[PDB]
Amino acid sequence: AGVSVKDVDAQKFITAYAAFLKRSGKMTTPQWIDIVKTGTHKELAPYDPDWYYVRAAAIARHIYLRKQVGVGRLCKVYGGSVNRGMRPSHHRDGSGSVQRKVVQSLEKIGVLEKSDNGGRRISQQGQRDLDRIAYSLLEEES
Amino acid sequence: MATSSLTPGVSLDENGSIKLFNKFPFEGVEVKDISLVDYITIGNGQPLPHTAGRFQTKRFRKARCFIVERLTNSLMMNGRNNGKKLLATRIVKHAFEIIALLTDQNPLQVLVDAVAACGPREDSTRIGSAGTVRRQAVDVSPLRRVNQALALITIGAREAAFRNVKSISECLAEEIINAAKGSSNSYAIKKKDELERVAKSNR
Amino acid sequence: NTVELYAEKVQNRGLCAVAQCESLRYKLLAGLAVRRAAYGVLRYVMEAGAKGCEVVISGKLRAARAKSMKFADGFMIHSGQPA
Amino acid sequence: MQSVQCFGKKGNATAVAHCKVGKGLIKVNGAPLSLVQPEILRMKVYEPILVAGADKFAGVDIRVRVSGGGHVSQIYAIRQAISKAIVAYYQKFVDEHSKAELKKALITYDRTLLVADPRRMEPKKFGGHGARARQQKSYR
Amino acid sequence: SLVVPDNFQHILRLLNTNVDGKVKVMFAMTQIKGVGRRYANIVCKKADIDMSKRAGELTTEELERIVTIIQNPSQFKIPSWFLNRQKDINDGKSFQLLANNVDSKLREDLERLKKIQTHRGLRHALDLRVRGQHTKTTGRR
Amino acid sequence: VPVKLAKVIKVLGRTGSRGGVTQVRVEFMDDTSRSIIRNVKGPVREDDILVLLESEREARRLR
Amino acid sequence: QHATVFDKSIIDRINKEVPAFKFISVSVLVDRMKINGSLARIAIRDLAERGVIQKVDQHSKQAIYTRVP
Amino acid sequence: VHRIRITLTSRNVRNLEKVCSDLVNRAKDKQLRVKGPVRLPTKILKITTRKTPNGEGSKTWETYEMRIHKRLIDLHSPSEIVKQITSIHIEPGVEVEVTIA
RNA sequence: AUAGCUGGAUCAGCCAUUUUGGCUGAUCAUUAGCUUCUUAGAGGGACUAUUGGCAUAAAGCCAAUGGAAGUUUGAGGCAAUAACAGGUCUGUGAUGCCCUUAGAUGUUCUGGGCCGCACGCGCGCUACACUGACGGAGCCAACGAGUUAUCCUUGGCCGGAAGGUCUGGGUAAUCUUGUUAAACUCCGUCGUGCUGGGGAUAGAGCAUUGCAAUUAUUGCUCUUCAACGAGGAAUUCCUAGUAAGCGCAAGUCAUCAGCUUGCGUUGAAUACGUCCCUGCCCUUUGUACACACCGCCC
Ligand SMILES: [Zn+2]
Repeated sequence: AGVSVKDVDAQKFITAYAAFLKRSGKMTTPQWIDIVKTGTHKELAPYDPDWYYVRAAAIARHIYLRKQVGVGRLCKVYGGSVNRGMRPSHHRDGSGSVQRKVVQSLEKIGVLEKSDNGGRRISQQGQRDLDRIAYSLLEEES
Repeated sequence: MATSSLTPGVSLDENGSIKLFNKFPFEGVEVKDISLVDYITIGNGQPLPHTAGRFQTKRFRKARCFIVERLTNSLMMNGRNNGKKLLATRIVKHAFEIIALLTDQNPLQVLVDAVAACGPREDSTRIGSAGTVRRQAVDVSPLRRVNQALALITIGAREAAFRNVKSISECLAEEIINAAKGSSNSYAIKKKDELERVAKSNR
Repeated sequence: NTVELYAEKVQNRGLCAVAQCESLRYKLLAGLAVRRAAYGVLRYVMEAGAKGCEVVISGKLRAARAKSMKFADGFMIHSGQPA
Repeated sequence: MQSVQCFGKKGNATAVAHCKVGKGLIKVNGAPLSLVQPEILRMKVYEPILVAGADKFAGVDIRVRVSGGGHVSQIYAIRQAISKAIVAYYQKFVDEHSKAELKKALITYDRTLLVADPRRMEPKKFGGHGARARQQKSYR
Repeated sequence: SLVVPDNFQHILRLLNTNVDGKVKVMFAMTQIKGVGRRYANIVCKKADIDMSKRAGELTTEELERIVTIIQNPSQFKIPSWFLNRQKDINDGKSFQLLANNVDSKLREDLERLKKIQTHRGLRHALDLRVRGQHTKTTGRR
Repeated sequence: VPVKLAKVIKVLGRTGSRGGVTQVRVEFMDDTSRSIIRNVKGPVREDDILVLLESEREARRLR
Repeated sequence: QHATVFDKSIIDRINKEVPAFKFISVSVLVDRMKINGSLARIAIRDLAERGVIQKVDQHSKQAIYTRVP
Repeated sequence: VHRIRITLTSRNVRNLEKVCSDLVNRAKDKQLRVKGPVRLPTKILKITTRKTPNGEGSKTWETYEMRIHKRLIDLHSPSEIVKQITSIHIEPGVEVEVTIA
């Protein structure tokens, strides 16, 4: 009727849907999901233990909203100010080693597909999954 | 009515021919002041104070400006916090909420009374020319009352919230509440009392 | 034979400052009086149709103490696009 | 076919409103007015709707295509587009009297709802890091 | 959120550090010189222990487990690249500096570089900056 | 009793060393007479109400 | 010194005197009690999950909570 | 059915407009349906340099700019017409490109 | 059709549906028609017009409607006569004079130094946190730049994104690029203690740039984590999209910004004055000064 992922919060979807992704058994979190900082501009380590799940299922929303993205583009997106000590800060790219694995896990799930003349796109399966969950959160109230 | 978009039934008019604050601090009523009805501008509502109007290209466009807007402007100080109006209005919105919870009055009339009472009345200005250090007592214009009061509250809140668990919004709310009913305990009122006393002594 | 040259004779010669500067330089190299040479060129350009001319000779004219002599005469613009 | 296009801007930003026949549909870039990025500035973009009234704002479909500037510029541009879409729609397909009825209120209370702000960034001069402020000198 | 009336032993000690009484796990054993912020989390996950609870409630069995993983991380499927020291001079293996061994090896290596008379060693002897840091206007008093 | 409300009727000019204060003439509300010359630091315009606690001073000028 | 762990005294003190003051937040909890502040955040959450306290403008940093009447 | 594209890159607006007028005149002399000359954005080369040849004096800078304007066209000229038009429309200060791709 | 808008062939799926579809869209020289958002040549558009005010009622200003503008509409470029013993002989195959030349101050090569510190002075960056710091998420611009031997780089492959291998685009409003940037926003954690604030200093090793990196190139995985617990006499810049904070591009480039030249986002406090300090312009006035008060003289 009037429902789309264009007006829905998808961050809260991941926390509830982590169980469903485990039921599907296609996330395949790598062994280094506890040591890596997900970017050099980061300082200590990720805090939330579901960081890989949240990043994956939110990059899916990012790819939905976008036309087509690549690994390097996603690294630039997931950056920030880097504390360079006494020198003034600047912008540094993210961690390609975790961006590529996150996208590849999404492709194995099925929400993503490789687009022609582009890095990656979002499948109809991912489009329908995102729309259905967006409808659930938009319609559950009252 | 209802359309395809949800449009939640919370942001209705709920005004009575006004615009109101962000659906809680309220506006309209009478407000009013004793001697700043010409220098304090409380007319139509301002749902959020983050307005980008031009109020400095002329001399008295600052006078024809909202008191809360000038409070945000005088709060966006301490240059490490310069140019953050979103942070300033978030602090002000928080300060309005705690004021409304702490005191029965809505957080507009109390602020008007606070700045009205906080503004200095007699000031010992320097004569000048150096060496003489004589100084003389003079009066204060209503525009100077607004800016002096707003500055006094902002520095008072900032200094008293610089290092303590109490947040800036709570400190500003407490300062405004104390400065409203002449408590002689707030930093702004204490400074204005000292300024009036020294002006009287130097007179 | 990919490049060829055509030698045009002249399109006026009393208003092009480079030609007059060369003539003044050659006269100074010959050894005529600086004022007389600066005059001669200024009369030449004025007859050629100049509205206002300025000749400035700077350096060691007669002694070690170098100086600059200016013989500006006429209408001169020190401004933007007009200048 | 009731279709009309409008434009609005706040300097470096711009916004296009594709007003069309319908009801509601005040979405911006595919998302409604309730989900602008700055949560603390949503009432500013909702201001043109409530200045006139939801009763007189019905009967239009406004789609915005903002681009450029910052977040404050984006919300200013979309509110400008949503404020001029209704005026042009009610000028082209409704009586000019009602258009003026909307306009008088929309000008009586507005933060330059249809007047572009002419303020611009001053160019920077050599000798300092800002347009007007120059670096300090030792003097000794 | 958890059971409040439990047994506690306040102050606890492990590996040359008098850890405070009631602090969270990471803030508790970060006092020991040699462990890291990412090192704290990875050993906490590898030792099969919680993170929200305070370190005081830790029992002897978990203390023994944390000692074993701290002393021998290599034997528990951890590549040597994590450790700061690898392929040492005398033995030829990798280990971690957590106890007084860090100061002992630092002094021994300092004596070794004094013996071999390197430029970095001479700078260390003169108490100057070993790397290319300007000493023209800094390093005062 | 000590609270006096005065209304400015005209402005005279800048006085003092730096011009930081201005000499003005004020008139009370309940009393039409008694035009009082005063010195005010900040900018002052018409239709303003001045709150005063000491009025029997009759300041002439600021040096 | 601010308390680090609840000792069966602070819990009953807050559960009894939480409606004493009109404004409830981390700062006022550290003021009235001797709470560190992390426990103040957890106490605000543990009192807001029930009907003991009422949310007003809780978001970002400041936790704005008030007495039921 | 051949297609052409003249770069028409030049540094002077007056000379570019004159040669463009000549080109469109030759175009409408044969009625090849053409395309309107698309004015590509004027690419500007801007540099800054210090006035003084040494380090003494107040820090003053000079900014120099050079403007380049570019156009384009589309034709359907055969071999005889294209060789005639190329021999005719040659003008100073303008670079012309020929392609048939 | 070196950019978008729409239909057209063109396929993916439901909440409703076989008039009940919206919406998201994939491809696109398979095709057509338009330049309103992009492009710039010509253009219209400000004269403080107008009623009201003041000034010997002529030369302007104040507030206001209309407008994009009224401070010269903002900001720059060019900028008079005369002068400096102002800087540059090390920008110049620009230069007079002097010096030097085979055992060379000419040229070339190696290494070192220019960075060397008991100290003093300036231009600057980072902080001295709760408005904080850190972690999961969403994402908002402008000025520019890039290869014929050899730059800007897209897509694919394993892992300590430091990086590497293969394949393709761009000599360019098409590729980079839609510079999806930072600051920013939601939630959570650390809870005021020189603390997970501040990362100076040092220990070990991992790649890239380069004859090659030692006196650590640069960045990187780790550990220690100090002075700073918000600065005296003094002094600097600044009047509106200005100050200030934040980031980006370019110059110098084999590599290296804490610098400069420009741009953009957020965005103010105070004045609408004065000669009080510090200088400048004009007139009168005094002078025993005239390289002229940093004078002259006793
Ligand atoms: Zn040179």
